[PDB]
Amino acid sequence: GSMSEEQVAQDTEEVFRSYVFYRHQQEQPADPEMVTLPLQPSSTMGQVGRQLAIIGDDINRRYDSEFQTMLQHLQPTAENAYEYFTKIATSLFESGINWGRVVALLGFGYRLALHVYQHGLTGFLGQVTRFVVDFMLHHSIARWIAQRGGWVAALNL
Amino acid sequence: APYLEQVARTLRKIGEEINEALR
Repeated sequence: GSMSEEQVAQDTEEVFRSYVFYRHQQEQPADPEMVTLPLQPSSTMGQVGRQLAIIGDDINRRYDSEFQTMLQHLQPTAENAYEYFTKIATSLFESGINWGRVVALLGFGYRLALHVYQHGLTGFLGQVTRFVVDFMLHHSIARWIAQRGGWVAALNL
Repeated sequence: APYLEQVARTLRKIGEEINEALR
């Protein structure tokens, strides 16, 4: 059978945390938690997170001004982040799941966590990690990923 | 309200572009 949704949830924690670290470095305050990963960065899921941050670099830089402006208006903090994350992610996936949208969610998690840290003065990366993992679990994305062979599929389209 | 849906629209646009880059 396919890998479990539970395995994908574990994998997602590693892909996200690796993605956040490597995305921050190529955009070069870093939240110090970002240097703590679930597993070594050379693990398979560590490598996937790194590659996804690389692949997205140019696209992300093109939307930076827009996104910064939008987050300045929303003012995410620890007190509203779950509501804002939930509403935004649900709208992202309303029409269906695809890889680009799944990777975009990692980028949203990055931006949300960095904003709450830089502007809201609160380290929130572990919490955003859980939001991302749990959203994928509960919205069929972990299962969709598992049925395509896991996160490695994103690099092999 | 209004800003949340605009972030979602921006992420959908990013998603489309990432789909193209991954393929």
